Amino acid sequence: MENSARQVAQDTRELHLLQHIKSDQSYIYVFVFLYYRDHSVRVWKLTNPVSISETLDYDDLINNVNRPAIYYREGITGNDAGDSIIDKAYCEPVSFMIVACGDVDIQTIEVNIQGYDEIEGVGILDSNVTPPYAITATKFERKTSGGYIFYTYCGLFGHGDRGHPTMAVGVEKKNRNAFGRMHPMYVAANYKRRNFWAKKDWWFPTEGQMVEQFIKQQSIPYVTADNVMIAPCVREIRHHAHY
Amino acid sequence: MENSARQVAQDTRELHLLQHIKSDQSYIYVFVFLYYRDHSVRVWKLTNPVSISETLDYDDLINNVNRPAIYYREGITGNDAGDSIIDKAYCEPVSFMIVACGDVDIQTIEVNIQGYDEIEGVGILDSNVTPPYAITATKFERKTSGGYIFYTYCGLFGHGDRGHPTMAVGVEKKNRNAFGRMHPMYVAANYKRRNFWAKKDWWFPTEGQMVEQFIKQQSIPYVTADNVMIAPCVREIRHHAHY
Amino acid sequence: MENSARQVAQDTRELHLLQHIKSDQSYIYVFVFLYYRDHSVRVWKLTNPVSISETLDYDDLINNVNRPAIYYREGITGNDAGDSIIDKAYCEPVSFMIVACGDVDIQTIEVNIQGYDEIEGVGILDSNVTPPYAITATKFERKTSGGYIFYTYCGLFGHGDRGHPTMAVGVEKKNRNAFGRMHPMYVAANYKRRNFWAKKDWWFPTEGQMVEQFIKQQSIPYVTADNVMIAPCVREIRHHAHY
Ligand SMILES: Nc1nc2c(ncn2[C@@H]2O[C@H](COP(=O)(O)OP(=O)(O)OP(=O)(O)O)[C@@H](O)[C@H]2O)c(=O)[nH]1
Ligand SMILES: Nc1nc2c(ncn2[C@@H]2O[C@H](COP(=O)(O)OP(=O)(O)OP(=O)(O)O)[C@@H](O)[C@H]2O)c(=O)[nH]1
Ligand SMILES: Nc1nc2c(ncn2[C@@H]2O[C@H](COP(=O)(O)OP(=O)(O)OP(=O)(O)O)[C@@H](O)[C@H]2O)c(=O)[nH]1
Ligand SMILES: [Mg+2]
Ligand SMILES: [Mg+2]
Ligand SMILES: [Mg+2]
Repeated sequence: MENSARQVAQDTRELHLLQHIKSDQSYIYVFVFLYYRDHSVRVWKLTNPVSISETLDYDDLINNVNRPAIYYREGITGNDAGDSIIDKAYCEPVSFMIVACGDVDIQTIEVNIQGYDEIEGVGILDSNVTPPYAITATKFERKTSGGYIFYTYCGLFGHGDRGHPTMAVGVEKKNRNAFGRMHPMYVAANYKRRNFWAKKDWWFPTEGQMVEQFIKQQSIPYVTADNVMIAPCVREIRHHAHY
Repeated sequence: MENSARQVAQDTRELHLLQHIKSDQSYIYVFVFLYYRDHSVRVWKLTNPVSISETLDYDDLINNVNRPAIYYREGITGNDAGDSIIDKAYCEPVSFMIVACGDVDIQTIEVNIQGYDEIEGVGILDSNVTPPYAITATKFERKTSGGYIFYTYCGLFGHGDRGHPTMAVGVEKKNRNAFGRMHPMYVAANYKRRNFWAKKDWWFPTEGQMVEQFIKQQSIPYVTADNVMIAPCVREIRHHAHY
Repeated sequence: MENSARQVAQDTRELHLLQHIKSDQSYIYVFVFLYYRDHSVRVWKLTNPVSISETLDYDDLINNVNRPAIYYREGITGNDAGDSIIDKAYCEPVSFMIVACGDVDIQTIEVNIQGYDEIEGVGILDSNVTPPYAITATKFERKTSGGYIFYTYCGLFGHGDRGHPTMAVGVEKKNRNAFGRMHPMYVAANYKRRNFWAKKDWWFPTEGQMVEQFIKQQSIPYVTADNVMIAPCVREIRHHAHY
């Protein structure tokens, strides 16, 4: 029964699943999960065939389901410039998790969290494009699920400037060989796909409900707050030893 | 009178119009028309000097003139996860037409319509960047108006997953020769123009009113519901036979 | 005291500030200031490590703090197609200033202001990608503040088509040598940063308040309405004569 052609069709499907990761036919993904004090989750999907580059602005990072604005916004724009009796908005996120999956090269990831104005450092002419805390690759945890590999990074936004967050996120698809996905003979085909797809969001009342209704349904790699991995698992198939 | 310099000035204008298509000085365009049950039309202009790449998200595809939301949105996010007494929103589009015009290379077009979550296939790790139905080039109809050529593709969204649509659209400007518009000596000049222009929309109470007030006024190639071509026409001018 | 190591640490900081402009580690910026009849200012930050490309649509250019819409919008979409008793919205901007700063190559800037439909010229097939008024480089004023250089361009929107404005803005970082920032060995690293950062806006009740709470606080080069330069100043340091 193990060598039945029907089983080999199943083997084909599973070899396809693992090889599809490395193939040019798959997308890379970064999912940004935002956890609020009401226990709800806002989720952003960032995705591209070869290159993810996105800003999540303040309005993308606050809870837009359990929600004049300028009175508060002016106070997070300039020091002591507010006219609000509310010091910190309830709907600012408590914590985040970044899940990088598909064929990401984690060594190329950047997660650059700033305050409301997006300006690193003391003034715009002194801002660095890559502050040290944006070089997050080595702080991701490498998770495995069978032959699948994904990466997680989680943290707290806090009660300071980054409690009114903006975030720039970018990552490249891993290229294990030398022909660049932006080499002149390829560039125009990938440039045509620079916005496949624009950032997309959803909201869920709790993490447990999101796991059942979205994480499992879309087979998105994930780790819950209690540190349980929720991910599809494709066991490795190979006819010969691997180094 | 036919060889009067004034007539030759007119000839210059019309030769200019046809040659401007192929020139680097013109834009390419994809117009996405969305037709609603109330007979109104929402229109997106997608445009670039050399490379169009855009996502139209759900909120871009529903009727935003003849209009809590999460009760419904949750039900199109996950299976059986809704809390809405409304099964299908009235403002979801009935049908679409894609008009590709200017110097598009129709062979490079992709029109990838997904459901609300934008995720092709059974799970994110198995999604294909190019599902077969996105390779729409050969399904466009080639329309001519004098020396102008444009392409149309129309269809129905339906009452299933794509009745809650998202769409990725991309196309390149035709290059009849070998120097790429993203070749190293050109790339930075076109990259600077990657967002010339961001997607732009309008709305019109009926197709007939849109034809008079917008299609004709902007000289946009178009085909009405009764299959009438509305397009400028520049008759070909040449001093010698053409193969 | 002038050669104390503490003073040399200060010299290092100031040499760093000037050299950081030319370094790949800094961003380029275009700030778009929009001045309304109520004396308030809406401000857009456009920024990238190497290449700025942005559209500011109509809704980005009107005053969104001191604020059915289609009755008016239809009248700026098509000629005589409106159904509004209001001929011109109060919240359309009176004037603009463009500040280009950081290591911009001003020779690569374009500021292309159109009316509401974004369509240059008489029809879409005749639109030019670069109308003459978009080639604004030589109309910028070159301002200096010590070793810092920045560029300003200001003007009026008016009471015609451009009184309902849209704008495309793009500029490249100056490259004083031959290795392109989009050369094949660099392109993928900068493409990953194409949306670092998406356009970001703020609003301020008056120019004077914005100067104290934002221009000074972020050390953004600026010129007030009375023609006063507000900018950080780093005096030049060099051990030898300069041509
Ligand atoms: N968690 C919390 N902090 C509050 C509350 N009310 C006031 N605060 C204070 O506001 C402070 C904001 O400044 P920080 O000390 O930087 O707080 P933080 O970002 O959590 O701390 P760091 O880890 O040092 O960055 C917090 O430390 C709290 O002490 C509250 O209701 N909850
Ligand atoms: N057109 C229409 N369909 C309705 C209505 N109410 C319920 N439905 C049903 O809802 C169904 C949704 O599933 P499908 O069978 O996939 O409909 P569809 O997308 O138009 O059909 P396909 O062409 O096969 O994709 C439709 O087929 C209708 O039978 C209605 O008011 N109008
Ligand atoms: N400034 C101003 N103009 C008004 C007002 N009411 C009507 N208008 C007129 O509306 C006209 C709009 O057309 P234009 O002549 O092109 O005005 P403009 O854009 O300022 O002038 P140009 O510099 O020639 O482009 C203005 O010239 C005014 O004469 C008003 O309250 N204020
Ligand atoms: Mg903190
Ligand atoms: Mg259907
Ligand atoms: Mg005018």
